[PDB]
Amino acid sequence: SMEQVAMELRLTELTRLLRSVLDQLQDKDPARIFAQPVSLKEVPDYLDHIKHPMDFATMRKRLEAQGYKNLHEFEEDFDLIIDNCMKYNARDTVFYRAAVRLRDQGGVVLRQARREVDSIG
Ligand code: NA
Repeated sequence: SMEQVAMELRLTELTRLLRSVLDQLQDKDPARIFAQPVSLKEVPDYLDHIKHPMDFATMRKRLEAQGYKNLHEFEEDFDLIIDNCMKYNARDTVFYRAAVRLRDQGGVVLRQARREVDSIG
């Protein structure tokens, strides 16, 4: 049907917008702290602490399968990246501090993405 096609075109254009958001977020992480999964071969106790690991490469895989149906879903995964880091690592560490700074800088990016998603429909 044409109605199904229109919903597909909408999902594709959301995917386009979320790609640009993901690139912008990732630019706020030049050290690439959040680029790849934590390896269970080097924080071997990681999964006893953190139930839902998340990272930018994992988000990019989901995005390329048009796997985010709305901005809220994408935001949830970004918040997992930040929140997991703030739990596992102490307040005095480079990792925790990098998560704080990414959250603050990412706030700006996400704020405008919400207005664009709402405005375009
Ligand atoms: Na902690």
